Amino acid sequence: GPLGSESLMPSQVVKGGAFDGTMNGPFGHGYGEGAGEGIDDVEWVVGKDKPTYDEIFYTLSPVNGKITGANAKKEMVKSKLPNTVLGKIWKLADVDKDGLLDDEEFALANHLIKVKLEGHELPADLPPHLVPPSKRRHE
Ligand SMILES: [Ca+2]
Repeated sequence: GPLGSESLMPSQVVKGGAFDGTMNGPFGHGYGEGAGEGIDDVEWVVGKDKPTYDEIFYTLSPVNGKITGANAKKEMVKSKLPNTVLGKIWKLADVDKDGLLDDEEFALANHLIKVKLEGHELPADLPPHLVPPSKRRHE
């Protein structure tokens, strides 16, 4: 034991003038966690970058308020991808899978394009905080 040999504590701490009487046996720990409930805040990150995708939208020349998927495919093709990433970008951006993309569907299309550009591919998941207004629905 501690007689005939000095029993040193694993961490040698010096409590100068502090006679410590830690009552052992109770165990617990809880900090003030910031609880975020469903406050009425519905704003997908595209509402603030749509102007970019929408300007390119009219820049590629849309028809009847949406781009023919042809030009949308051009856009995501020049985004420098194989048909693998490209195909799943299309099917992850176009919720209806029309063969076209409206101003918001380009918004998503190009948004996921810059998401893959972040250095990570798309996970084939479509979150309710990234679904264009027309498709605000979890089914
Ligand atoms: Ca669509």
